[PDB]
Parts: sequence; C-alpha cells; structure tokens
Amino acid sequence: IVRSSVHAKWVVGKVIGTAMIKTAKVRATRLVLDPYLLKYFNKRKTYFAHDALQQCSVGDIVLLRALPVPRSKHVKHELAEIIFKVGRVIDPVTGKPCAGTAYLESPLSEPRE
Amino acid sequence: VLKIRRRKMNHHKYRKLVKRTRFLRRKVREGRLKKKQIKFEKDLKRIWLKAGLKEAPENWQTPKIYLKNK
Amino acid sequence: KQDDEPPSSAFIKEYKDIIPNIEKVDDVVKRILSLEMASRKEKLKIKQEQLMNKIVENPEDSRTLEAQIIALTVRIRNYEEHMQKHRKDKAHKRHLLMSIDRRKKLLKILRQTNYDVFEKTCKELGVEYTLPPLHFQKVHRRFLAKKALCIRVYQEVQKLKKQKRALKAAAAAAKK
RNA sequence: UACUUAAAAUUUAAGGAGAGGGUAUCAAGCACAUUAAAAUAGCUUAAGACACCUUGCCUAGCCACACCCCCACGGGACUCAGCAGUG
RNA sequence: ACUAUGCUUAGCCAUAAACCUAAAUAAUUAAAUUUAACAAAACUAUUUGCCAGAGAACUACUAGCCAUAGCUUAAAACUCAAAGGAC
Ligand SMILES: [K+]
Ligand SMILES: [Mg+2]
Ligand SMILES: [Mg+2]
Ligand SMILES: [Mg+2]
Ligand SMILES: [Mg+2]
Ligand SMILES: [Mg+2]
Ligand SMILES: [Mg+2]
Ligand SMILES: [Mg+2]
Ligand SMILES: [Mg+2]
Ligand SMILES: [Mg+2]
Ligand SMILES: [Mg+2]
Ligand SMILES: [Mg+2]
Repeated sequence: IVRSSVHAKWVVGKVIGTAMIKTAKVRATRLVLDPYLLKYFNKRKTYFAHDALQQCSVGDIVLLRALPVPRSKHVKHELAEIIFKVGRVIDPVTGKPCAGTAYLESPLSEPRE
Repeated sequence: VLKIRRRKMNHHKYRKLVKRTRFLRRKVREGRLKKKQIKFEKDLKRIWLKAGLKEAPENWQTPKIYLKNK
Repeated sequence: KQDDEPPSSAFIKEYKDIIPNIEKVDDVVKRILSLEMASRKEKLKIKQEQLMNKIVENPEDSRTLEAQIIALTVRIRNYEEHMQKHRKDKAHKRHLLMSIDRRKKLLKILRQTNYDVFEKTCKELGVEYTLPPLHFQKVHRRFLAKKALCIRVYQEVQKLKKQKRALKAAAAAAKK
C-alpha cells in the first residue's frame, strides 16, 4: 500500500470548477516568502481531483488525498473530504449549522433533527 | 510655457505633413489592410492543415474583417 | 410578466390592516384609499410585501440578504417597465444595470452563506444565477472568427476518427 | 565488495512543496481535457498561457557538445573545440 | 449680406485646461509638523492605478474600433548637460 511520490500527499483547496466528469478542479494556496520584502504572499496551484460521486460544488473547501497511481496526466488526487460546503457550513467547534459569523441553530438548543 | 507651444508647434507641423501626403497615406493603408487580411487567412489555413484536414471545414469561408464592410 | 399583480381594489400599505378593522366604510372612502387613487410607488410597496410573505420566513425583517434581494427585484422590474417607454433615458438605463449588478452581488453572498435560502429565493423570484467566469475573454472580429474555425476544425477531426473506428470495428467483426 | 544473497558507488526513468532571463506593441493558445458503457465539452491564460529574443550554471563542481545535416540508418561542403604548431 | 452649423427625429464619432491641475476610504490635530516655496494647514493607515532626465514624441510601427486627413495603445535611433518647478 505504498504512497504516492508527489510531495502533496494532503492538499486543501477551494473547488474552482466542476465541469469535467467525475473530476473537480481545485485551487490550493500556499504561503511563499518574498526574499526582497521578507513578506509572505499566496502562491496558488491547481489540482485535479477524482470526485467519484460528483458531490462537489464550486466554492466549497475540500481535502484531497494523493492517489497511489496517477489516474491520468493531471488527475493525481482524489476527494478525501469536504471540509466546508458552500453555503452549508457546519461549525466544527459546536456542530451547529451556521451562515457566516452566526448560528442558524443556537448551540444552547438540542434539536436532534 | 514653451512646452505647450512646442506641442502646438509640433502638432501643427504634423497636421500640415499629413495634409501634404494624405493621398499617399490612403494607398498605404489600403495595402496594409490587404496584407493584414492575407496574414489572417494564412493563419487560419495553418490551423486546419496542421490538424490534418486537407480542406477547410465544410461550409467555411474566412470572413473578410478588414474590408469596407461597415 | 409575473404571476401576481396587485388589484386596483387593494388598499395602500398604510391602511391595509386598518380598514378591515373599521366596521363600515363607504365605497368612496375605500376607492380613495385603494390602489386606483395612488401613485405607482404605492403599488410597488404592495408587490414587495406580497413577495416577502411568500419567500422570507420572517417578513418582519427587511435587512436580510433575502429581503434585500426581493427589494431589488421589484425595483429591477420597475426600471424595466420604465425603459420600455423611455427608450432613450440614460439615467434610468444606468439605474437598471446597476441594480441588476447589485442583485448579483447579493445573490453571491447569499449563496456563500445560506445555500438553502439562496435556492428558494432564486426559484421563487425566478432569477437565474450564473457564477462569475474564472477568466475574462476578449472579443473582437479576428478572435471570434479564428475561435469559430478552431472549434469547427476540431469537430471535423473527431468526426473522422469516429467514422474510422466504426469501419475498423466493422471489418474486424466480419473476420470473426 | 560481500553472500550465493546485501551494503555501496554510479546512473536511468517517471515526477513536483518551492525557487528560476528579457519583450505584453507576444493577448490569446487551438486539442493544448475528463470519463472509460467509450461518452462529456472540456484544458492553459493578465497570479502572464502561446509566440519570439538572449544566455552555459548549480561552481569541491555540474550540464551540453565532439567536422556539418537538433539525431546520424543515410547523406554531405569529410574531422586538432587532445598537446605542440600553422594559415 | 449670406451658407455649413447651432434646433428636431434617428444613428455614428468618443474628443477638452473632460480642472477643485486634489484617486478613493477611515482616521488624528498631537506628535515641540512653515519641514522647501507657492497653492488648499499637516499627517497616518489601507487598496488599486501610474511615474523613473530632457528633446526626438499627442511621432513611427503594432492591434482594436461604424472611426478612412480619425481615436485609443506607444517605442528606438539620434542629440544635449541639462530640461523643469516655486519664489
Ligand atoms: K550537435
Ligand atoms: Mg511597435
Ligand atoms: Mg574544427
Ligand atoms: Mg552530432
Ligand atoms: Mg590546439
Ligand atoms: Mg579528435
Ligand atoms: Mg442655416
Ligand atoms: Mg479648472
Ligand atoms: Mg490629441
Ligand atoms: Mg497618432
Ligand atoms: Mg498608428
Ligand atoms: Mg531613450
């Protein structure tokens, strides 16, 4: 069960496109140090990921797992997880639906619905 | 002061020069557009020939976009 | 047009809930306080209130993104009726295009925050939302003509491949 | 070189966290994508694609070249860019 | 004296010292700030656009445009040791 050669064994990014069949185009960003300014800026990379169930929508944050063998020239990752769904975020700390910096369902309540 | 006068005097000498050679410039332009059209057509022929087609796509006629169509 | 248009017999929003309580009111008084003797601005306050009830969970709140989107749909449809008669009004043509663009900006924020409300708002208000295109495309006669040939050339090449595959498979099938 | 199987030196192939010359009057490239019933219409690009121009760089050293045709079956204008030497 | 034109109805052209010669936005008035001078008291932060001596040059070439003596985009050769601003 050897792992991939690619450095990006785990990458987080935003789904910037989903027009290919069973594949989601994801934009990841990393921080790179400008040597002259000594300030960090964002370098963005595109990763094709295998979305077997076509469960991805543009704008949602996702976690990708490097495939052991590249599926194609560009598809070398799969959709491990959807960290945040676009417009359907669930607060990790409390577990309640949220809509921005607000709770759609109060954490005091226990709807269990 | 002398900088707008010089733009004015420089601009004055260009308008006079354009007037003296207005007819020549017209024939220069009509020929530059014709070369601009041939370059456009050839660039389109390169595309289909490289793709492997031996004739342009059926029902295709390169549009004349630089001629007096308007 | 739209499914709902306020009737001429409807009372203005100021007296919408007051006249029903009054025991008996004359026909003339009802006609003065109806939508027949009011400006177009009054008829639009009734259209908006009808839509807020039919879409927003809490029609009492008008500061929500869904409510603001409803306020701009009434204005947008109002500016469109204006511009159908005043074809050369450039200030209102600007008002229409700026409200359309404002609605798109609000629909984008709503989609990113409450997708469930976003879907209902678009379905009820009948507004189609298209996502912003990743890359801006330049447009001019030379580009559009080359881009049309390139699409046509590709299609022809692929059509030939499909024909070759069928003929190749057909020959193999006969041999078998 | 040890064991008849394991430690090295040295390479090769496929890759990618990041970094990597100039011109944007080079602004579009034109198949450059995915799926795997073979369909879908996608892929790169102002966060600089494509095109052109220039330059050995990564310096205990590395890379490329070895008369010319990128190569060298073949062909050609037929070999010192080894040391010394000559035009 | 009189015409194009100024007017109307439809298009087109896209130019001004299009200038408040002040990008927008939120601050502060003290930091012992006339921090050149003159305008319009000064100054911090944020984001974008733009500038890098003058002339050549609101030019040549390039691309786009209903524009065809047009507009936008915009160099180099070459020349000088200045050009320029406020008093
Ligand atoms: K060689
Ligand atoms: Mg040029
Ligand atoms: Mg030799
Ligand atoms: Mg050789
Ligand atoms: Mg020698
Ligand atoms: Mg030799
Ligand atoms: Mg007259
Ligand atoms: Mg002024
Ligand atoms: Mg001018
Ligand atoms: Mg010019
Ligand atoms: Mg020109
Ligand atoms: Mg110069």
